[PDB]
Amino acid sequence: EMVRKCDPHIGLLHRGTEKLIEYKTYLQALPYFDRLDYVSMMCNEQAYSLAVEKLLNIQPPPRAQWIRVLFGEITRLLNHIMAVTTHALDIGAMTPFFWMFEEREKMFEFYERVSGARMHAAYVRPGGVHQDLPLGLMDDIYEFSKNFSLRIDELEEMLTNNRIWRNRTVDIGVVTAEDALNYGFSGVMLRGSGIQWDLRKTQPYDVYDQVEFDVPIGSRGDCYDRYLCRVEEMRQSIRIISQCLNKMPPGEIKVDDAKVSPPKRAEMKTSMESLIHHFKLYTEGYQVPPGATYTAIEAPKGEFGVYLVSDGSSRPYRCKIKAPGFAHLAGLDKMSKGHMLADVVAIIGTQDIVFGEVDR
Amino acid sequence: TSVKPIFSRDMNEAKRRVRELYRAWYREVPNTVHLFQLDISVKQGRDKVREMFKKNAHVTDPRVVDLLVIKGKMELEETINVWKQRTHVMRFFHETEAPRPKDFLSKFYVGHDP
Amino acid sequence: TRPTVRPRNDVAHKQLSAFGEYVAEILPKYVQQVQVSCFSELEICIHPDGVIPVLTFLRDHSNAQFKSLADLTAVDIPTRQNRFEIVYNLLSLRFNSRIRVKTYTDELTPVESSVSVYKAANWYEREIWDMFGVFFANHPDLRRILTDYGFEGHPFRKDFPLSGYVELRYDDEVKRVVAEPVELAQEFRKFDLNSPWEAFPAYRQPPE
Amino acid sequence: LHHAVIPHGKGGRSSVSGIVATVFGATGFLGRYLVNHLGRMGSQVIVPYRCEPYDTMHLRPMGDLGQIIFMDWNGRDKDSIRRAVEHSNVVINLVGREWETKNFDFEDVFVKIPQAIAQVSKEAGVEKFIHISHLNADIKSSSKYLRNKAVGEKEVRETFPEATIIKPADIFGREDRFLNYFANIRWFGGVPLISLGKKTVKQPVYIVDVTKGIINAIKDPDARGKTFAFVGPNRYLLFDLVQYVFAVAHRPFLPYPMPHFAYRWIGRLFEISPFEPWTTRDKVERIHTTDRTLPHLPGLEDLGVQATPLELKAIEVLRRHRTYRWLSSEIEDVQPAKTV
Amino acid sequence: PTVKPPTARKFIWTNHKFNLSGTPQQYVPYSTTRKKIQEWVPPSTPYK
Amino acid sequence: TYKYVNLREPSMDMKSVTDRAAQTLLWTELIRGLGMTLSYLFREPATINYPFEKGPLSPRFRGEHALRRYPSGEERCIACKLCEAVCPAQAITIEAEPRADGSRRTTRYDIDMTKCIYCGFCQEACPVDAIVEGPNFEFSTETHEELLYNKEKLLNNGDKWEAEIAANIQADYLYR
Amino acid sequence: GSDRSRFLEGKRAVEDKNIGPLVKTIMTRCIQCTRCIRFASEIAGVDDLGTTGRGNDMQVGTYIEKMFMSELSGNIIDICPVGALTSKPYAFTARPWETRKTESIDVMDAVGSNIVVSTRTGEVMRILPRMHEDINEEWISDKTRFAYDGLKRQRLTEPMVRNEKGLLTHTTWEDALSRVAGMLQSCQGNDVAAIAGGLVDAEALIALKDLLNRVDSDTLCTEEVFPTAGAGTDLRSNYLLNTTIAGVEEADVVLLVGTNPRFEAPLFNARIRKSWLHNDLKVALIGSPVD
Amino acid sequence: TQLITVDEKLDITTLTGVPEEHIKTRKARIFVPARNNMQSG
Amino acid sequence: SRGEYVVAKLDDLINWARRSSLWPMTFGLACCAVEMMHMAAPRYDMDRFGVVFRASPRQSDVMIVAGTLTNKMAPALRKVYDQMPEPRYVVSMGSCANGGGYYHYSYSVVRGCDRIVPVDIYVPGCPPTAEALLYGILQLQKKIKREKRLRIWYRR
Amino acid sequence: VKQDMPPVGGYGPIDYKRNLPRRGLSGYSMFAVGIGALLFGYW
Amino acid sequence: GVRTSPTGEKVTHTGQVYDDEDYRRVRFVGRQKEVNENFAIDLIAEQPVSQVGSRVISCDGGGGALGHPRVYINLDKETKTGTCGYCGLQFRQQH
Ligand SMILES: NC(=O)C1=CN([C@@H]2O[C@H](COP(=O)(O)OP(=O)(O)OC[C@H]3O[C@@H](n4cnc5c(N)ncnc54)[C@H](OP(=O)(O)O)[C@@H]3O)[C@@H](O)[C@H]2O)C=CC1
Ligand SMILES: CCCCCCCCCCC1=C(C)C(=O)C(OC)=C(OC)C1=O
Ligand code: SF4
Ligand code: SF4
Ligand code: SF4
Ligand code: SF4
Ligand code: SF4
Ligand SMILES: [K+]
Ligand SMILES: [Zn+2]
Repeated sequence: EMVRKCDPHIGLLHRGTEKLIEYKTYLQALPYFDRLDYVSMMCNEQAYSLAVEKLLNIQPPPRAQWIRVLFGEITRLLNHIMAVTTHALDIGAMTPFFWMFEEREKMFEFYERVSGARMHAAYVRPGGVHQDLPLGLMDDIYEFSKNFSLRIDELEEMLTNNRIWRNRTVDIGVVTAEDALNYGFSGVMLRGSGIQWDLRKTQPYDVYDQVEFDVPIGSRGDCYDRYLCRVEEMRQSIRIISQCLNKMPPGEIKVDDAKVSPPKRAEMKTSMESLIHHFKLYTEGYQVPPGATYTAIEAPKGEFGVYLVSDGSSRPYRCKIKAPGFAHLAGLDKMSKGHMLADVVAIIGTQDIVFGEVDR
Repeated sequence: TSVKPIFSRDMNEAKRRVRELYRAWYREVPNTVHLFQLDISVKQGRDKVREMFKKNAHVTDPRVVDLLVIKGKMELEETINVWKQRTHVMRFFHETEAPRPKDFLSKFYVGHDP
Repeated sequence: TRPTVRPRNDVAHKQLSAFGEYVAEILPKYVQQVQVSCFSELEICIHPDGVIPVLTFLRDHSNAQFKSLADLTAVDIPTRQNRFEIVYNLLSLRFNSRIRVKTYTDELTPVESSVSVYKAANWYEREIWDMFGVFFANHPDLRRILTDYGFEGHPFRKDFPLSGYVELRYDDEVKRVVAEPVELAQEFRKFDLNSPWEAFPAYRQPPE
Repeated sequence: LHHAVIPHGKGGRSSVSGIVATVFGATGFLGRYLVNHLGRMGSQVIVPYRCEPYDTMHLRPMGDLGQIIFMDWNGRDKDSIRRAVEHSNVVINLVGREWETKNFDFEDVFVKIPQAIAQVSKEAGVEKFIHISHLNADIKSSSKYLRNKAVGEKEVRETFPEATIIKPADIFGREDRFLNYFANIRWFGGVPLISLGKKTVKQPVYIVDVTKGIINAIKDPDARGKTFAFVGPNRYLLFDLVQYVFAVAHRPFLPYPMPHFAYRWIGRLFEISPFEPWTTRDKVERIHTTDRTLPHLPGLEDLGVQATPLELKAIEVLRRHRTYRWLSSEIEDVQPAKTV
Repeated sequence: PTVKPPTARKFIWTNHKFNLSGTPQQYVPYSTTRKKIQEWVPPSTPYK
Repeated sequence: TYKYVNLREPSMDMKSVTDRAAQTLLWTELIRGLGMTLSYLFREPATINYPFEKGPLSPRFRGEHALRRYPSGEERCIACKLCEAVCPAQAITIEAEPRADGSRRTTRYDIDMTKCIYCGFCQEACPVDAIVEGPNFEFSTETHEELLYNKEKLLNNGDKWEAEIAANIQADYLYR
Repeated sequence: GSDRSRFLEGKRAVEDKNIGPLVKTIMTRCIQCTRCIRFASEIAGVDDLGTTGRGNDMQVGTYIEKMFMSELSGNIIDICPVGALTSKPYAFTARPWETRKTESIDVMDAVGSNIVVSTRTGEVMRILPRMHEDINEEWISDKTRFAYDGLKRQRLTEPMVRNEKGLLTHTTWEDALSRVAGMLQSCQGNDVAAIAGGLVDAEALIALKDLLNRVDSDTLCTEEVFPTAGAGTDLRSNYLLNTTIAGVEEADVVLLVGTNPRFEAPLFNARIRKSWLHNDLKVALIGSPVD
Repeated sequence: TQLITVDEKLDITTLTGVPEEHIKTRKARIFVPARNNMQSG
Repeated sequence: SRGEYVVAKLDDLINWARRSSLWPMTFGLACCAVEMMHMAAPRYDMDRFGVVFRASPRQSDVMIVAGTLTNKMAPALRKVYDQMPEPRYVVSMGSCANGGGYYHYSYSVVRGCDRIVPVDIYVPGCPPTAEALLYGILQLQKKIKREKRLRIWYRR
Repeated sequence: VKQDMPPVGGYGPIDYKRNLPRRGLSGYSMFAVGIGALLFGYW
Repeated sequence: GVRTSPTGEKVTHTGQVYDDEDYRRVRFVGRQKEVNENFAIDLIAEQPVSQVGSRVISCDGGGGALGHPRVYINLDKETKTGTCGYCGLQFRQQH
C-alpha cells in the first residue's frame, strides 16, 4: 500500500470545451465557463468577463463590480465548503458535509434569486452583470452572513483540534516553496507552503483594492495548513461580504456602451437604435478588437486564467483555459511519494480538483 | 529545404526505427490476445499489425515516419500497460461496420458519394 | 471617456517597454519581436531554438525571476507555414509581473521541451502533443492526456472538424463499446455572422 | 414508394435504411441480434412485446431516437397484431419456445400464432414476411416441436405464399440454449448421451450468420417465396461436438451411454417445474435428432453470408463456463472437433 | 390565488394535467412541417 | 494584511503540560466532537417533506420552456430567429413562412430539451416575450424523444402555465 | 452611428405599395435613397418609379396602382439597403446568418449568370447574384432569381418503368438500368439516337455521346436548331458571341438581327443599354419592333 | 550540422488522423467569398 | 382466479421492496453530481425515501448518470453498469447525459448515455435542481411500482 | 428610484473570527476525579 | 379550429398531417398526437377592428414593455384595414 508511482489518467471529462468556444460568440461562450469549475461558477464568469472587457477596452459600472465581488466571495464560500467537507468526507468525517451543505443550499438560493439558476447562472457577463439585484436579496445575504461564522466555528470544532484529523493531515503532502513555484501551483497550494501571494492583493481586480481582508499563510506546506487556510478564507470571505454589503453603491449594472451590453427591454421596444443593437448583439454579437490577452483571477482554487485570442470578429479565435487543478494534479505525483493510499486520498482532497476545468 | 530532424537523419535510421517497432509489436501481440482475453487468433492480430504497418508504407519523409514510430510506441505503451481496454484494441478490427460499397455500381445504388 | 472606457495604465506600459528593451538586448540571438499591448501586456516573440536559453533566463535572472509558469498554449493559425504558435505565460512573484514568450513550429519540427526549466510544463506541452500534434523533444513522459486511448487525429487543429470522425455506441452483438463513423441526427448549423462593414479602422491592414 | 421511406444516408445509426420491420418475438435470442443489426442501419423497428418492459430494456440502445417502437401484443388477439403490422413493410416472425407452458403448447406457438401473424400481415398489405422454421422440421418427427413447426411452415406457406421461410440448423451464440446447454451438464453429472452421441450429426450455424441472412433476405427481392436452409460450414457428430464444448471450457469430459427409454424419464423430471425448465423430453429428442441435409434449398452462400465455423466463436460463447485456473486460455489452445 | 387571482384568459387550461409520461396521453414528437419537394404524378392514361 | 495560520508555540509551564496530558489521556477534544454531534441530534432537521413541501424559488427561475400568446389568442412568436441565433447549444430549430393571412409566423419551432442548457438567453433575446423559460421543473420523462419539444408542445406548455408565467413576468419585468 | 435615441416623438407611417408579385413593399422602412429610381431609370430603363411628395411626406412609389414588371424588376430587392423592397417568395422564410452561400452558375439562359444559391439545412432558400464584371455585373434576371420554386415541384425522384398495363410505376435502379440496357444491346448503328435538352451539363453530354459511340451512333441532336451549311459547328467562331458580353462596352454600333435580346438574354440587353447610356451606342434592329 | 536535407514533398496525411474517404474523395474549393449583394460592405 | 391474486400481491410485495430500498451508487461525472450531492443534502434528503448510496456496483440498484459522458469513459460506464445485478435501473441526470447537452457537437462526447446503457428516467436540466432529480427518482419508484413480473410469469 | 440597497446606517457588525470557547475542567481536576473513582471502586 | 384528416389524425395549425401510406404514423399507435386546439389564426379573426380618428396609429400590443416594439400603422387605404406586424390587431380610420 506504499505508493510508488501515481499516473493520473485524465480526459475522462474532456468535453472539448475550448474548441466549441471557437465556433460560438462571446456571449454564447460565456456559459462554457460556468461548467469548468462547477463549484466556482461566478468566479469563472468573472475571469472570462474580465478577459473580454480587457480586450474590449471597456470597464464595468461600479455597482456591477461590487456585485461581482460580493457574489465572488459567496462563490468562494461555496467552493471552500465543497473543498473542506468533501476532503473530510474522503478522509472519513462525513457529518460536517451534511452540516455545511445546508449553508451551501442557502447560497444556491441566493444564486437562484439573483439569476434564476442555482448553479450555472451565466450572470456575470462582459460589461457588468446581466440583471440587477432583486429587492430584498441583500438583507437575506446579511441574515446568512450573520450566522455563517457559527457554522465555520462548529466545522472547526469538529476537525481542527481533533487528533484523528491531525494524524491524517499533519505530516502528509508537504510541498516545498521552490517546488511549488516550479510546479506552477497557485492559491492555497502556495499559501500552505508560506508563499505570500494572492491575486486579490498583488494583481487586484474589480474592487478588491477597495476591500480590506487578510491572507492566511500556512507554515508547513502540509494538508493541515491548507485546511486551515481554506477555513480562514471562509472567515475572510465573510469579512469581504460584510464590507461589500455595507459599501454597495447605487447605479446601473451594465456598461452603458450599448454596442457591447444589450439595452433594457423597456427601451428596446421604444427606441430604434436600441432595437438594432439588441438584434445585432443577440445574433452577431459585439466585435472584440484583434489581439490576445491572458487575464487570470484568484479563483477559490488558485490562479484561474483565460488566454483569449480575438481576430476582430464576433467570435473568439482561441480561448485557452488555465486551471489551477491541472498543475496541482500534475504535482500530485511528487506529493504522493512515501505515503499510502489513505494518505493519497487526503492529498487529492487538499488539491481541490474539479475535473471540468482540468479536462475542459 | 534545410529542416530540423526529430530522430532520424535520413531514411536508414528511420527504417531501423520502423523495423524495431514492428519487432516490438510482433513480440507484444500474444500478450495482447492473452491478457485482454481477445477472441481472435494470434495470427489474426499479427496480420492486423502488418496491415496497420503497410497502410503507412508509402511515406518517403524521415520526419513523418519518425512521428509514426513515435505514435506507434505510444500505442504500444498503451497496450503493454493495460490502459486500452478490450474495446480500444478491437477498434482496429472494424467489426460492427458494414462492408462499404467498392465498385461504381453499388455506390451508385446506395447514394451520392464518389 | 470616463465611465464606460477602460482607464489606461501608462506606467506599466512604460515599465514593460523598458523591460522588453532589456530582454531584447540581453538575448538578441533568439528574440525576434518585442511588443507591448494597449492594456500593458508584454510579448517576447522568439525563435524555437531559444526555448531553453530564454526561459532559463526569465526563471533565473535577478531582474526577471519569472518563477511561475502560468500557462502553456499552442494556437493553430493555418495560413502561416509554421502554423502552430506556442505561448509561454510567465509570472514573476517578485516583481508582481507577467510576461508572454511566443514561438512557432509546424507539424514536423520538434520544439525543445521546457521541463528542464519549469516542471509544470510536464503536462502542458504533453497536452500540446495531444491537442495539436507538436512533438516535444526530451520530454520525460510524452503521451496523450485528454483524448480517448485509440484516438487518431489532433483535435484543436483547425483542419480537424468540431464533431470528430468517429462516435461511440454500445453494441450488444460484440458486447462492447464500438466506434463508428459519425452521423449527426441534426447537423451543426454553421452561422455566417461576420459583418461586411469594418469595425476597427486602427486594425486596418494594407491592401495588396 | 413513399417519400419518407426512400433510403438516405450512409447506412449508419441515424440514417434511413427504408426498412420498417415488425419483429415479433424480438425479446429473445435471435430478436436481440436482429434488432441490433436492423437499428444500426437506421431502420424503423417495431417491437411488439409480450413480456415486462424491463425485459425489453436491452433493445433500447440498439437504434436512433424513435426508431424502436415498443407496443403490446397478444398472440391470441389479432387486434394487437393488426395494430402492429399495419405500417410495416416487413414482418419477421421469431415466436418460439423450447417447452410447452400451462397456457401455450407447441401448436399455439408454432401453428396458431404464426398463421395469425401471416394472415393479418397478408390482409394489411405487408409485402415481406419472414418465418423462422427449424431445419429438422418433419410431420413424422418424434418431437412435438418439429411436428408443429413443420405444420406451421405449411400454414405460413399456404396463407402467405410470398413468405421467406428460413431453416436454421442449431443456432449458437452467447445467449443460446445449445452450447450453453452442452456446457451445463457438468453440473448434473457426466453429460449423458443417446448411443454415446455418435449416431447423430449436427452442423450448427452462428447467430450473426443467421442475422445477416435474415437482413440479406429482406434486401433481396429474389428471396420472396424461397425456402432457405441456414447451416454452418462443418458437420459434426454430437459426441465430438460435446467434446469440443467441454474442451474449450476445460471441464472434465466423461461421457456415458444413457438409453432412450431412460433419458426421457430425466426429461420429464425437469419439466415438472413451473419455471423455465432445465430440460425436457422434447429437447432430448432434438439434441438427438441429426441435422438433415437439404442441398436443394438455398443457404447462406446464396444470400452472400459467409458461414462462420464453430472454431472461431466457440471461445466467445464458452469463456463464461471456465473456472479461473483456465479462464484466460486462448482460441488456439485446443484441438478442433472431427468433421464428417 | 385565493387573494390575488391569476389573470384569466380564453386559452389558459381550465383542466390542469399532471405528468403524462408513461401513459397513453404522453407527448410523441413529430415534424411540424409539410412535404418539401413535391413529386411528379405520372399520368393514368396509356401512352399509345 | 496576512496572518500566520498554525504558528502557535505551546506553553511549557507545568499547568499547561498537565492540561494537555489530561487532554491526551482523557480525550477532551474527542468529547468536544461528540458533544457537537449530540448537539445536532437535538435539533429540528432541515428536511422539507417533498413532494408535499417544495424548495423555495424566485420569479426569475428557469425551468421548462413555453411559447406565450398575446391576450387575444394570437401567438407572440414572429419567426425572427434570435432565440436560435443566441442559443449556446443550438437547441432551437425554426422554420417559417407567411401563413394564410400573410402574417410572419413559424411552421416549425423545435426545442431539443436534451441539448438545452437552461441559461435563458432565448427568453432575454426574444423581442416580443414569446419564448420564455417558465417555472416547471418536474417534467422528467421515461423516454428520450419526449424531451424533444415541437411547436405544439411548447404552445401547450404556454397554455398550461400561462396563469403563472404572466405573473412571474409581471413580478420581474422591470429588472429586465 | 450612436447607440441610443434622442427621438422622443411619434414616427411617420408611409403607405404601402403593390408593384408586383415579386417585390413585397413596406415603404415605412424606406429611407428615400433613390436606388429604386436610378435602377429603373438607368439599368432597367423603365422610368416608372419616382418620388411623389415634398418633405417628410415624400414617398417613393409609382403614384398609381402600376405594376413594376420588368425582366430585371427584382434586382431592386438587392440594392434596397433597408427592408422596404423584399423578395415576396423568399419573404418570412429564412434569415441570412443560417443560410449557406454556395457559389454557382445560372442555367436559365445562355448568359451564364454567376449566382449564390443560399440554402438552409439542405433546402434551397434563395438565389442572389455574384459580382462578375464580364457577364452579369452584379445583377440577374427575374427568372434566375425566382424560378427556384419550380425546382421543388413536379420533380422526378424515383426510376419509373411501364408496368404490364402501360402506366409508369416506381421501380428500383437495377430494374430501370436493366430494361434500358437490354434494349440498348439490341440497337446498333442509327437505330438509337439522343435528343439533348436545354439544361444538360457538358459532363452528361459527353457521357451520352461516348455511350452512343460505343453503340456506333452519331445521331445525337439538340432541341435548338443551328444550321450546319458551310463550316457548321466545326469552327467555333460561327456560333459564339465572339466579341464578348463585355465587348459591347468597346463597340460603337450594334446591329441586332432577328432577336428579342430583352427576353432571350436579358443581361446582355442590360449591357447593351449600359453602352447605350454611357458610350452613346447606336443600335439597329432587324425584326419585329419590340421594346 | 543539426539540420537535415529533405527534398521530399510535404505530405502529412498519415499524421492528421483523417480517414481515407475524407482525404482522396473530397474537393477543397479555395476562393475569395463573393460580396453579399444584400449589403454594400 | 386465486393464483392471479396471489401473484398480484407478491408483485406488489416485490415492487414495494424494490422501490422502497433503492440503493444508487457513488457515481457522478460533472456538475450534476454536485446537485446530486444536494439531493443527498439535508434539505431534500434522499435517505428518508430509503435512497442511500453504496459505492460498489454489486450492491447498487440504480445508476444515476449525473454529468457528461465522454468517449474516454463510456467503456467504464458500460462495465460499471454491467457489474450491477439485475434488477438494475438507469436515471439519466442533466442534458449531457440525456442527449449530449451543451457538448453535443463535440468530438469527444457520447451524445446521451442511452447510446451506452438502457435508460429508464430522463431528468432534464442543466443541471436539474436537486428537487427535480428527486422528482425523477420518485417517478422511477412509480415505474417500479407498476411492474408486473410475477403476473407475466403466471400468464406466459 | 428604488433599488436593492444597504440601509442608511449600514448593516450590523458581523462576527467572522474563531470562537472556540475553551470549556471543560483543568487537568488536575480530571485526574483527581479519576483517582477518586479508582479509590472508591477499590474500596 | 382543428380539423381531421380522413385517416383520423388531427391536422396542426401549420397544415401538418401524416399521409395514410406514411409509416411514421406508427409513433402515434397506442399514444396521442399532441396538437394545440387554440389556433392563433382563428383567434385573431375574433378581434374587432379598432375604429380610430387618427391617420397614423401606434401599436405596442398592450403592456408597454410587456408587449412588442411600438410600431406605427398607416390608415390611408379605405379599402384595407391596417394590420400590426406583431400582434395582428387591425385598425381602421372611421371616416
Ligand atoms: N437455437 C434456437 O433457439 C433455434 C430457434 N429457432 C426458431 O427461431 C425463433 C426464435 O428463437 P429463439 O430466440 O432462440 O427463442 P426464444 O424462446 O429465446 O425467443 C422467443 C421470442 O418470442 C417470444 N415468445 C415466446 N413464446 C411466446 C408466446 N407464446 N407468445 C408471445 N411471444 C412469445 C419471446 O418473448 P417473451 O419474453 O414474451 O417470452 C421471445 O422474444 C423461434 O421461432 C425458434 O423456433 C430456429 C432454429 C434454432
Ligand atoms: C455521502 C454523501 C453523498 C456523496 C454522493 C457522491 C456521488 C458521486 C459524486 C461524484 C463526485 C465525487 C465522488 C467527489 O468526491 C467530488 O468531489 C467534490 C465530486 O465533484 C467534483 C463528484 O462529482
Ligand atoms: S435556455 Fe439557453 S440553451 Fe435552452 S433553448 Fe434557451 S437559449 Fe437555448
Ligand atoms: S426570438 Fe421570440 S419571436 Fe423571435 S423566433 Fe424566437 S421565440 Fe419567435
Ligand atoms: S432602394 Fe429602398 S430605401 Fe432606396 S428609395 Fe428604394 S425603397 Fe427607398
Ligand atoms: S432590419 Fe433594417 S430595414 Fe428592417 S426594420 Fe431593421 S433597420 Fe429597418
Ligand atoms: S447537463 Fe450541464 S450542468 Fe449538468 S453536468 Fe452536464 S454540463 Fe454540467
Ligand atoms: K432589400
Ligand atoms: Zn401590435
